Amino acid sequence: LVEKLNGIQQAEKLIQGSLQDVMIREIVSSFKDLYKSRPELHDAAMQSAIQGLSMDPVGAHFKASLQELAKVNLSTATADPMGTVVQRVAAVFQKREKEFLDTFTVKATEAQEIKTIVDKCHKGNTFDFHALSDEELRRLEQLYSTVNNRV
Amino acid sequence: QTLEGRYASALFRVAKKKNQLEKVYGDLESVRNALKDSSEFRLFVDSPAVSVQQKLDVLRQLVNRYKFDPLTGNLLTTLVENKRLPMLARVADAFDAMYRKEKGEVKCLVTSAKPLSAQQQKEIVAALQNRAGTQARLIIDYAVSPQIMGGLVVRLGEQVLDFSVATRLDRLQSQLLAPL
Amino acid sequence: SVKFMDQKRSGEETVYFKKEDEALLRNLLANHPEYDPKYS
Amino acid sequence: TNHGRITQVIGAVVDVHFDEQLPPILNSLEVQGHTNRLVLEVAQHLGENTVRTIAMDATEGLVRGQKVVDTGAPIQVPVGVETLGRIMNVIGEPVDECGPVPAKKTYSIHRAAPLFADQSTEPGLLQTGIKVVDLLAPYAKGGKIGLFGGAGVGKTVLIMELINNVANKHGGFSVFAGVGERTREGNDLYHEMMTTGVIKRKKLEDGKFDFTGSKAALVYGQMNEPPGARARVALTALSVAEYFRDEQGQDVLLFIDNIYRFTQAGSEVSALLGRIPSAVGYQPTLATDLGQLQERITTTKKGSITSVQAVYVPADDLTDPAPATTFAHLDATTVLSRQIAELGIYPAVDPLDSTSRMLAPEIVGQEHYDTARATQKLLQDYKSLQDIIAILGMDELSEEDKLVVSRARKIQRFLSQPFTVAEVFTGKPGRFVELPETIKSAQTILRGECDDLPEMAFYMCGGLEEVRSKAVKMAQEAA
Amino acid sequence: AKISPSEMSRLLEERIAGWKEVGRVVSVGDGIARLFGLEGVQAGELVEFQNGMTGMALNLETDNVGVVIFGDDRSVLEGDSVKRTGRIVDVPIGPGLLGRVVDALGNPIDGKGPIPAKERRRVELKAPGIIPRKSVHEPMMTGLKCVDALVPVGRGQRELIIGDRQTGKTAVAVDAIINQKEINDSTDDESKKLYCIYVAVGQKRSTVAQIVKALEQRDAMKYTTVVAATASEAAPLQFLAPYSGCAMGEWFRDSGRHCVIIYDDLSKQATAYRQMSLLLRRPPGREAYPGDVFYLHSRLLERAAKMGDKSGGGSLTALPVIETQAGDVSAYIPTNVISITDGQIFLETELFYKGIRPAINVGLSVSRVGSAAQVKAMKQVAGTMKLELAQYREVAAFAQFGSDLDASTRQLLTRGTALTELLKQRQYSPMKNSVQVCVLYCGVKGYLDPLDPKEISRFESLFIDYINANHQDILKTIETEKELSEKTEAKLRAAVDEFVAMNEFKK
Ligand SMILES: Nc1ncnc2c1ncn2[C@@H]1O[C@H](COP(=O)(O)OP(=O)(O)OP(=O)(O)O)[C@@H](O)[C@H]1O
Ligand SMILES: Nc1ncnc2c1ncn2[C@@H]1O[C@H](COP(=O)(O)OP(=O)(O)O)[C@@H](O)[C@H]1O
Repeated sequence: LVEKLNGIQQAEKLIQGSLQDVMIREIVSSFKDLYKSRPELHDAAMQSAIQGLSMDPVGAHFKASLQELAKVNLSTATADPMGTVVQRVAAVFQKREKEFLDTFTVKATEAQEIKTIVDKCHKGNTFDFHALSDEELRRLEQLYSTVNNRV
Repeated sequence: QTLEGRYASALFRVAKKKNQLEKVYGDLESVRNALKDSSEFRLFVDSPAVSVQQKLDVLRQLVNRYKFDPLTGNLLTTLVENKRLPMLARVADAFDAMYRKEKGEVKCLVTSAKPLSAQQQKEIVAALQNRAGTQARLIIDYAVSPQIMGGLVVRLGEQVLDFSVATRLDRLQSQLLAPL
Repeated sequence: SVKFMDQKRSGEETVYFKKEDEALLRNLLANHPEYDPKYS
Repeated sequence: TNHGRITQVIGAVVDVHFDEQLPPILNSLEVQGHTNRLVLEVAQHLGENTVRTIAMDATEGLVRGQKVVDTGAPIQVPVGVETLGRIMNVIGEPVDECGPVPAKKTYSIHRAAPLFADQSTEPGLLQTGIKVVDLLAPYAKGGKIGLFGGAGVGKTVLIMELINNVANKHGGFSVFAGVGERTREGNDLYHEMMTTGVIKRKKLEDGKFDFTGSKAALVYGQMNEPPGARARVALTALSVAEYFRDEQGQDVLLFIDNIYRFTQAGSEVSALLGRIPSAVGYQPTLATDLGQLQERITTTKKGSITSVQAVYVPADDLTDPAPATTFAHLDATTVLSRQIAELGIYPAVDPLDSTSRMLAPEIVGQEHYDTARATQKLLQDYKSLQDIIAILGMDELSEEDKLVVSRARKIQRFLSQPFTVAEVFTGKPGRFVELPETIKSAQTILRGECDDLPEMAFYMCGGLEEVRSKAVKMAQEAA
Repeated sequence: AKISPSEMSRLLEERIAGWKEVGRVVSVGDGIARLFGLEGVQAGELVEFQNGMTGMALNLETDNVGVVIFGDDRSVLEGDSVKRTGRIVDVPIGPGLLGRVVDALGNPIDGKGPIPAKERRRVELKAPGIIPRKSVHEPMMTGLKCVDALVPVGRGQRELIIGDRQTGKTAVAVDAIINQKEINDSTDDESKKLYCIYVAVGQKRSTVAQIVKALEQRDAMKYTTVVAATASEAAPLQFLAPYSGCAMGEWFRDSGRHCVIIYDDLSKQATAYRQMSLLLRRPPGREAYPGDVFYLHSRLLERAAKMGDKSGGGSLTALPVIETQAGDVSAYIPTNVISITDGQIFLETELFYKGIRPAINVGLSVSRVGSAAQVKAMKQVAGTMKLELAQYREVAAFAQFGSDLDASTRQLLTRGTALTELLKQRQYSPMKNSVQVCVLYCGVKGYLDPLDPKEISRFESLFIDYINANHQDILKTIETEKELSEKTEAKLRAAVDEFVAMNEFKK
């Protein structure tokens, strides 16, 4: 159990690391696009420097994107190159979380397979014994040795 | 520090004390211009075939035939006595820098492309209220890495204020890649 | 040649005087019984 | 106080600029604005109100333009009976973690030697309890002593035995100076002196200490310290001893460990100070820098300093300039050898390289002089047969030569003896052999009244009684 | 921990708010720069250029400043701006280094992850003084036999390993490292575990990779770290690597734990110092070295120490390594390091090719600490062993000329040959202390004199297997009591008798 918890902690850490990494990369790319697109940001930055010689649009856009991201609920989002930084980052979020849960949890397809094809076909009220079965009982045993050795 | 630094400090000192500043300044400027225009005075200075007596004689004839102070003549006699006449140019440069630094600085500065008279006025007045130095003669330049935001260096070395777009952006990024 | 001669000399002397010390230890207590603790 | 500004920094060398009132050479400067205390000693004047100085502590963390304060005098060390029982640095600071030195006086480590008119005293005999020493190289009470040897021969062990057998009985004081030796060794010496009463530390309820008694002073410039410190720590200890000599009129002992490091720590900075190198890599100012020390180390008509210096000899080469220049400065000499230490003959003293100004018939009688010279003749005769034995063999030697070889081997094995501080290597107990006992036993062995005995009896023994006992024992186990 | 959206973004938003010296390169060449400016530099501090490269300021001259670069000089262009960070050169410390491979500055090169360490430490530091120390009383089990018996090593010692090229220096150190995995697996007491540091100066990356492979193949990396300053790596990194290793080891020394550090090719450090001073125009000494080589090695080796019970009780042992040329130990660097160490372990090619491997010469090799760094059970045997080997070394040279000798001398020769054939060992085959004790008991009490010399190499292994299989309890008793009572003496003798009964050899 201790090794399991060390592994899951490390996975969570690397998840959040990669998350903030991409959140910064994408905010930066978005600003590099918006600056070169819009005429206004140029004179805004000029005025910002002038008043600084005695907020700039870079910090302004950064703070704006962060505030707009902080209340997104990234589970509800769309595909990877979907434009808006939230749609760019939630794809990574969800994909990494799936690659996490598939490695520290059992999959519902693996469950369903045996639950509907193997186990209950034996017997009902108690699921008594197992001689009434094919050779794939051995495969079920292998599934055991996967499941308990991932959980 | 250096040899030319020594002679330049001595000259700036004595010319501030006794004779005048502007006289010796103009004298050094005239000598430097004659050195860079004549193209034979330089060889006369560098060549070793010229005897010390011919050197001093030609130097005194330049003294008399041109608007010339006694301090500069003593400088030239010293440089000849110590075999330092080729350092006349360097000495002159050292003398030149101090006076213009005493009076007013020249500063470098960069943009993307041609700005406007309006923001030029704003830039100069903002840098003037920042300096509180009443004389400022600046430069304009164009380097587009700092995207358009006006970057510069008010020339005193220990103040390079990096008001730029890309620099603040990258610094911010490298800051916010911090852990947690 | 140097360590050779030195070690050969040391070994030869050691063996020779080991033999001689054995002989002297044999013939000591007879000729000097005042040390022999048998008589004390 | 003057004020100066650091101008550049190169290793242990610091060039400083003053606006006015340059300090003389050898004066001390304190750096201001540093983490710990940092002291500089002037060494040169370069001109333009610039000086060049040597740092006592590391220059790491120094800045150009950093400020410097002249003290108006060289490095002044505190002095008195308050330094006793206590450990001190090159700059007088204590490093024993017991409090500050409440000394009522200080001396400059740089002084001038006593002149020729201040003569020495009689060559007093010093009894160490060591046989080869007391016999062939008698130690003087008021003169310099040298222990020359390489690495792994028993120098500091011999010094510890001498301290046990001399300093405790001594009524005067004593000083130890560690010049670039090991810190484990310093700790061991401090612990053994606290054990054996040479130091008497008594902690108090109010957190203070009391070093009453404690007839010893310690000084350390060890390996971890830089040059300038390794160089000046000997001057520091020598001033601490000059205090007791001149004013209190006391008799003093002065042990020094690896004085060679002094010279090394000169050569480490000379080329940075702009000097051209001399021969193999030492400095030009070797003999004068050493003589200004040694001439301050001398007996006068107010007191006496018996000194004992251990001299590292790199690669067992006694032709090196540092030992070559140091042999002339010593009254007594004692050279340790590896060819002898390999035979387990401890102390590994070479009696054909050991000398002494004292070994003369008028000082030690003819019973001693002739005995010593007969022993040396016997050993040289034995050395002049090594090749004949290695080539031909013992079969060729006559019975005269066999008798010579037997007696010389017995003397060789007999001069060995076990020390009290070598219990943790040998396990055997220590011995103190008086000089008349040594002379009696040597006269007996040379006269031939012990040829009947074997050779393994004369090993780690302090007399003839033990030899006869061991021979009896070996004969019993022989039968 | 914390959650990203509601917490971290708010934090960074609160973090971003903020607003409101330098020099220029003047000369460049051979991995060294000369700057004009930066009048407020600490001598020895880190410096940053305008291309990511780093440097260290050493020569604070009046006009210019002398910086040494941690990399190639193609990036510097005689005019580039330069900035000082104010930090003196320092490195991370902790257990995050264990299992990792790093350069001279703590930057990892394994290729797997960053360095998880939060506390840093200055590279060049003041060694600990006379008072916060104590005597050496604990042994450092090397795994070898001749070392553990005749040249013992304690915890707090500084023992030199000096020899020629290709003699078994790295192999000695690797066996010292490998012997510790049992001692560490069979405990969770950090005061008793021994961690390890291997500084490699001048080595090639192929060799360092081979060493890392040999350690991973034996699980001997979870308690070691490595500091590789190879030949392509610049001179300042080669110059800094051993100080970085001592910095990483002072964490153990100060935190109540123990440690061992192996400087490999300690002469490449002096080569690099010569190179630096000669490219900084500093004047040389003898053999073109400077005079500060003694203060180069003293700083480093005086950091090894055994601390007292008030400072935790830790330790830092040192095992420097030196390659001589033609066996010349009359040189400068060997002389300095022999003169500043508590022992010596000489290694020879004549003994390496005669069949003695490890080729340790036990005459020249010494250990000033000695028996105090030795177990009593090992004292009892090793005193007799040293005496017998001294006699054999004295006599064998004369014996080899075909003379005819008595039995009291033939016994000396036989026992010396037996012991010389016992002290041989295979590479990466270290042994426990109890097993060394048992084997040397068999060798000293005369259960190998009649046996043939060539058969001892299998006598040893068969006896080892026998006592490991059927007599582990004797070994556990020796490991615990650390002595040989009469009971264990009798049990061991009986076991040896049973073994010789059960087995048969050529004599
Ligand atoms: N006990 C041993 N048994 C068998 N072979 C050994 C033993 N010890 C060393 N060798 C061999 O000695 C050679 C050198 O190995 P090692 O890595 O120790 O080099 P080194 O002694 O450090 O010298 P260098 O690093 O200069 O090459 C190797 O060929 C090794 O196999
Ligand atoms: N009488 C002795 N008994 C036992 N060991 C001794 C004796 N004399 C010397 N040793 C040797 O002295 C050595 C210590 O040398 P030391 O004086 O500490 O430094 P150095 O090598 O500079 O003289 C020990 O390694 C030890 O082997």
